[PDB]
Amino acid sequence: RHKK
Amino acid sequence: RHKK
Amino acid sequence: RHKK
Amino acid sequence: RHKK
Amino acid sequence: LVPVYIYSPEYVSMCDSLAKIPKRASMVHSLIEAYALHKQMRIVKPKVASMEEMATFHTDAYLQHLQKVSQEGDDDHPDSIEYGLGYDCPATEGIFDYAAAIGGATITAAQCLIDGMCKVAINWSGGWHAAKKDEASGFCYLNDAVLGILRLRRKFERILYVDLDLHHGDGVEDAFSFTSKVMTVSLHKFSPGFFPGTGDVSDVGLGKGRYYSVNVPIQDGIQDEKYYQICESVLKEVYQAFNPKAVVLQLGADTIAGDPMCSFNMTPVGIGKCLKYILQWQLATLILGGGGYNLANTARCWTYLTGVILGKTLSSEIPDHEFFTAYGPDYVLEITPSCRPDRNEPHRIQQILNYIKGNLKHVV
Amino acid sequence: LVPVYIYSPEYVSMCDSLAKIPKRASMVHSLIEAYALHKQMRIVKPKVASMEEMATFHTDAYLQHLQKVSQEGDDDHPDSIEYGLGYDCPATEGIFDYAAAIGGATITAAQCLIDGMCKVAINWSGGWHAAKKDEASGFCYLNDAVLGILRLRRKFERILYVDLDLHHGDGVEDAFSFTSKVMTVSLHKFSPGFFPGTGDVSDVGLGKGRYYSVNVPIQDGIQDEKYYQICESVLKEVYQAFNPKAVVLQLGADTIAGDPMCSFNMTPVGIGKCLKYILQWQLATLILGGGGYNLANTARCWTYLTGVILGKTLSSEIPDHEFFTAYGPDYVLEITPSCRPDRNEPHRIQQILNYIKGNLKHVV
Amino acid sequence: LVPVYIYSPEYVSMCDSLAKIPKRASMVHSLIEAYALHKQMRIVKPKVASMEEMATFHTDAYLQHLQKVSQEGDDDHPDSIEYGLGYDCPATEGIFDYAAAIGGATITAAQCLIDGMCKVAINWSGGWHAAKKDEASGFCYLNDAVLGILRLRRKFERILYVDLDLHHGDGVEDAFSFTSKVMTVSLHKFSPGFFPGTGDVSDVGLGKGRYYSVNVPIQDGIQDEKYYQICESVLKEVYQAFNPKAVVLQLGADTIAGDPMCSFNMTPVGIGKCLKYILQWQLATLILGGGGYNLANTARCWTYLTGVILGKTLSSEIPDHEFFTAYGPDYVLEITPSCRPDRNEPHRIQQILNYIKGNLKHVV
Amino acid sequence: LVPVYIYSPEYVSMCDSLAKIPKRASMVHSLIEAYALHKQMRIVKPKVASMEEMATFHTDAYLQHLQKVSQEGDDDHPDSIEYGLGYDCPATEGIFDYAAAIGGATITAAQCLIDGMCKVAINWSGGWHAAKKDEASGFCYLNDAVLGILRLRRKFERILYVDLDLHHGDGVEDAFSFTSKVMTVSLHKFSPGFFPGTGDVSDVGLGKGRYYSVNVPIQDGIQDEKYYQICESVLKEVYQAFNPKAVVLQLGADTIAGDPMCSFNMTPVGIGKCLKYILQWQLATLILGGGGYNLANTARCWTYLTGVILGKTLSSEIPDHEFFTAYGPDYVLEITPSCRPDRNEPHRIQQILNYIKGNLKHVV
Ligand SMILES: *Nc1ccc2c(C)cc(=O)oc2c1
Ligand SMILES: *Nc1ccc2c(C)cc(=O)oc2c1
Ligand SMILES: *Nc1ccc2c(C)cc(=O)oc2c1
Ligand SMILES: *Nc1ccc2c(C)cc(=O)oc2c1
Ligand SMILES: [K+]
Ligand SMILES: [K+]
Ligand SMILES: [K+]
Ligand SMILES: [K+]
Ligand SMILES: [K+]
Ligand SMILES: [K+]
Ligand SMILES: [K+]
Ligand SMILES: [K+]
Ligand SMILES: [Zn+2]
Ligand SMILES: [Zn+2]
Ligand SMILES: [Zn+2]
Ligand SMILES: [Zn+2]
Ligand SMILES: [Zn+2]
Ligand SMILES: [Zn+2]
Repeated sequence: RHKK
Repeated sequence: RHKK
Repeated sequence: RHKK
Repeated sequence: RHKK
Repeated sequence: LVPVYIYSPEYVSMCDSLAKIPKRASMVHSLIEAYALHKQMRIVKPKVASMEEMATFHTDAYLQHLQKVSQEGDDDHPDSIEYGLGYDCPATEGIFDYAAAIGGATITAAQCLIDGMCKVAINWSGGWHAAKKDEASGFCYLNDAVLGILRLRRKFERILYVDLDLHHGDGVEDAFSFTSKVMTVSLHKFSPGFFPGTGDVSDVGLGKGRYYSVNVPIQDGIQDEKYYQICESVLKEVYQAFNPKAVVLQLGADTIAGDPMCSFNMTPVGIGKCLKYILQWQLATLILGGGGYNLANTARCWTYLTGVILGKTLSSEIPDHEFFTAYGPDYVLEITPSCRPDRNEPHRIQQILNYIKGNLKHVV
Repeated sequence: LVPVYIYSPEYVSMCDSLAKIPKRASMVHSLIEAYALHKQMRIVKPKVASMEEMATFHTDAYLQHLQKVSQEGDDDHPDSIEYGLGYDCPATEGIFDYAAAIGGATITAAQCLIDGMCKVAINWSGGWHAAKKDEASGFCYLNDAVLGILRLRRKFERILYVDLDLHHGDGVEDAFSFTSKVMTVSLHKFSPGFFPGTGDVSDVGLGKGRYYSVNVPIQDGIQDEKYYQICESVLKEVYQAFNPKAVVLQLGADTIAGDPMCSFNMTPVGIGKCLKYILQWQLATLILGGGGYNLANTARCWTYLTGVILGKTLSSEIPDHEFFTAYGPDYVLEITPSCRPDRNEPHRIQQILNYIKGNLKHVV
Repeated sequence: LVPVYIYSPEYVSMCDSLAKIPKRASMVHSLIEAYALHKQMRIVKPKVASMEEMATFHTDAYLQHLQKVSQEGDDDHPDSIEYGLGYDCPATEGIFDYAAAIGGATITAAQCLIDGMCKVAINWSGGWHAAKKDEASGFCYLNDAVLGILRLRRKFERILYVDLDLHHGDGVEDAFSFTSKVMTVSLHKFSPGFFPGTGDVSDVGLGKGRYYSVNVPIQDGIQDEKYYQICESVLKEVYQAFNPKAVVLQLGADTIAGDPMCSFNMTPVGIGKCLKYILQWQLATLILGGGGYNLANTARCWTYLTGVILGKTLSSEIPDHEFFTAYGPDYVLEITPSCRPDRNEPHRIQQILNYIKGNLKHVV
Repeated sequence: LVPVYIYSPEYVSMCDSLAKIPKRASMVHSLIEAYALHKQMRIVKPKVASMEEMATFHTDAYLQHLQKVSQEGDDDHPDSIEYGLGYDCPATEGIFDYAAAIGGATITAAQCLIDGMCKVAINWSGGWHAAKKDEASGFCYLNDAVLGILRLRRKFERILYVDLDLHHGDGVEDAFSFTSKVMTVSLHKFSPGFFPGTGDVSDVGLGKGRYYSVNVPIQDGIQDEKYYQICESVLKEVYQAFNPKAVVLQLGADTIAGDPMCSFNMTPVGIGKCLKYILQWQLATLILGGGGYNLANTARCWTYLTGVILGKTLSSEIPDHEFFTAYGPDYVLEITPSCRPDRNEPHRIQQILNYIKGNLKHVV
């Protein structure tokens, strides 16, 4: 999952 | 027979 | 949502 | 000045 | 003048117990009540059908068996398979009582029509059109539709049975295939592999009943407009040639978009127009339910249709009630067609309507 | 190098209890045994999954709820709706135990593959691909497929999950949408209104898992030849780009002609060719069942496929056994396609195969 | 007739406490007040959301957890990771109270629209579009936008949600992906590796909600003119097809040049034209803030936009105020685009606008 | 000959407290320890820098201020803005102590190199290259890199500072822009709007330091191969012309794919090759960390690089440890590049490499  |  |  |  | 509504807390409770449609009866009544439509109808408690009444169509052997396995829900009886019990029709305990309750309910409805107590009698929990005299079939254990028709025969000369369920009303057509006193008209999906497999436009009845059975085979994806055109065209011809004195109408909601069977693409409004066309005949009309496997949508549809029967226009917002959370996320009464193709080629529909119009010329 | 067959009289007995497919487990095993195929496999009794094992994917909240309503079959719990229980997934009593039994069964199968006890492990009662971590869905209460894949991850670097069920394997694809270590490939019917509504060719996974999810949307009426072409074309590309070390194959028989869902028009032979293509990879393979609503046909299909796994050719005549009467009208093993249209336009299939081939170029 | 401005010293004080944007709420209000714009609006103190109101979207499990770790700021809880707490969403103490305050603030705004108290309600501290029902995400702990939309649903049939934040409004789109009563339109940066990773033009919603989700993927360097063209083109089509009765507009200023995320190259003026186009619809409009990591610029932008809402033209010189020292060393309101490339190829934008126009033809 | 690893439970604990990178220090050390690499290095507890040591670069005014606001975390002091404190560098309480701890740690590392205790000293928690003598900047409160270089100057004539962080190492370049005894080489993203905004290929130092500053401006999307080519080409020329006696290497992992800044598209392997090229010089080398906003990836990268320093090849599987779940769902050490464009046009890179080669001809 991508981090913001 | 057929299944419904 | 759809029913199966 | 910039924001990192 | 006022419509009869067959209802009873005990009745609904029994119907909620049917294997393939748990709680559906309650949801239907609940939404109807939530719209306060029951206040505009004459509520009549249904009577349970007697062994004699059921035996007017069903054989004693089958009835005896049903009642036997119904005792404790024997789903391992060696003779059940010959009697149609099994996957589609499991021998759930008490099933005989439920079947007798539904049969009685439709019989009560017909009796009300006969007694002139009303012009329209409703039994949303009825419509099990697939049952044969000696065999359970397609979720149907007893053919209440047939029992109702037989009852109406005591007073009316010609009965018109119209089946708008997604499936062919084979049980009913069967029961009266040799009769010219009862005409069966069925609109349904007809495609190799699709239950029950019968009901081609060429099936018109046997012997003295030849031409007194009408079948309209339809393909997937049909919508309101084209469907009503077909229905009106066929009903106009049938009415003119058969001149019925009473009508039994089955309205299985498994044709409505959103149904897990995902075949037809109808909305309650389309079915409503068909209903209106039949009601404008001003004949004794026995309204039945049937299929409908999207519970909330089935309740939405029959509630809307009840409104049509009552000449009322219902609020778009689903009123709060016991099953409110079931109508999420939109919580509205209207149903939207799915974005898929209508596989019905116009020339074929034309072809079918004509073959039927031809068959009906022989009805005098 | 002899196939492991997950079986247990108690296990089959529990699977026979699932709402939507009563007795199916017994019929499947029964027909397999009637062909004496179990004698050519290593029978392994399945272990029940522990709360910890199930918790490797499913949340405690959901698991606790399932176990709670499973106690006495509370189908009126106010929180069930949020957990997916309802029409498709009723809270039948003991359901938690059955779900745990199926999950354990698939886990046992994976463990056998890991221990080098075999190259092919079979659990025909598994394949409940629609369950989410915190929600029951599509007749699935626990996602055994996911549990099995997780177990295989202990020894294999890359797992290829292939779902040939009629429905999109959304639960499994979901579980691993962010993973690049597990690739999911699903062939299924994709049409507005058809469950679950996901699985378009454009769905390729998320984040680091982008392009590690493959979906092949197909229309009604597809038959053996065209289907295998699609499957082979996609699997050839996937194998080459992903180079799996183990494979989990779901083979829901609801794609077979005769199924009441009447969508695809396949025969066990077509699915068999797909199976053969995957088996020729010589990888550890976990075979699972799934959908299949024509019980006799489902048994016919998996029995035939078991024979394919064993490299045997079965007798066309259905041997006498407990359910022989269910194999009418011809009492043979072969299944014949229904006489209806293949709605799949060649240019669209081509279009889809290319988008996929393009997506796969990004897998390295 | 006059715009409602959700404000409260205690509210701003709580917002100033959010980890990723310290003091931003004060700077925004301070600059707005320094321009005396609050005197031209109806100031309404926000109410804190109740556990019941928040529970209309968020699960109790998640809410309970948030409230628990919020007690003393437990950032070591073993279950936090499953609930999305962590790097992007640290469990700072009191966070539950802030989230409830923001949620309540947007709910209060919607209620004002419902009560006809105004046509435009503002909550610059809201717009946390990434939160899921059971998971914190992208600096968002509670999805106030969703809560607001749900509240507006009490009075309006169709709600149009427009997200102009730099990031895809995935939380909101998610909440309503199966709904056709709420349409979500999001313009955002879409590029592998860029949070959240979703929102491709092919994402259009699921089930009954298919085609009721619109996504416009955009590349780095876009400026005012091209951006407005895209926004207007899409909003024109959406309005015509969906005919909204109310609008919730998220205006994250992280698209403005000077933002440390350095992706888009917009100025408050460009966003203003989009705002004007939505306001000319004359519908109940709920204005929300969102991202914006160049604090002074975010205050500059929302202050300017507040002026647009009020139809006033603000003085170019930044008036002296509490955070006057933060706008050094120039002290003007206007923002200048950075001297970098617009990576958006015209043919791709065209391609996207058309795919969308096609998707919208299905909305009826 | 064995590498020195600057570590201390108290030190790591303090670093974990930095606003922009909570817990990162622990994750880094934890993963290094989980791979048992610390057992192959000489662990040295760092000493805290004295006010005097810090004052060798930072002004007393700034130091006094830092220490003052650090007391109780006064983030409202009127003079903080002039000293760079604010959004990027909040005045979190105890910050002075953390800064002093980091500065001391890098100084301790340099002292170890001076004492011949090793050839390579590591301080993964250092690398705060943006701090100015009298101003905090870019998450940097004290420039430990500069302090380390100054310390090394006590024994080495020429120090080569190489900054591979995503951002321009402006603070360090600044400190020595007038010196010819310290050469600074920085590879970083250079694009209008991107912090800090300096570091164009034309920036080469001032006065006597002219040509002793090297800057390599790079665009988004660069990957391992092209990046190493650039780095090697530049380092080859620099080494030859400057002939350093010691090297300080900053390895900010914010260049690694997966970083929320989503600019460069590097993997730890590419940075590893650069590291290897510098290590083959056999000079005293002080290794520092820096940026890295994808915590798990930063730990992955520096752990891998530590292995490169130790000449070991690490297991692909992330060993179980305190932060194991943070490496899901693949749980591997390798990092995959994102599927996005390399915006670096070959002719421009060529152009830049030459301009630099030309500048270096003046270094004698
Ligand atoms: N997603 C995201 C990106 C960048 C961040 C920085 C620079 C600091 C922080 O505290 O959190 C961030 C989160
Ligand atoms: N005829 C028929 C078709 C489908 C069925 C499902 C999915 C479940 C069930 O219990 O019975 C069915 C019967
Ligand atoms: N999704 C689905 C479709 C059809 C069904 C039938 C005919 C019966 C049932 O019990 O559940 C069903 C579920
Ligand atoms: N320079 C910079 C960029 C981004 C940031 C985020 C997303 C959060 C934060 O706290 O500080 C940041 C600083
Ligand atoms: K029909
Ligand atoms: K007849
Ligand atoms: K499938
Ligand atoms: K995947
Ligand atoms: K957006
Ligand atoms: K929607
Ligand atoms: K750098
Ligand atoms: K220099
Ligand atoms: Zn039906
Ligand atoms: Zn459409
Ligand atoms: Zn299926
Ligand atoms: Zn944003
Ligand atoms: Zn950096
Ligand atoms: Zn790629």
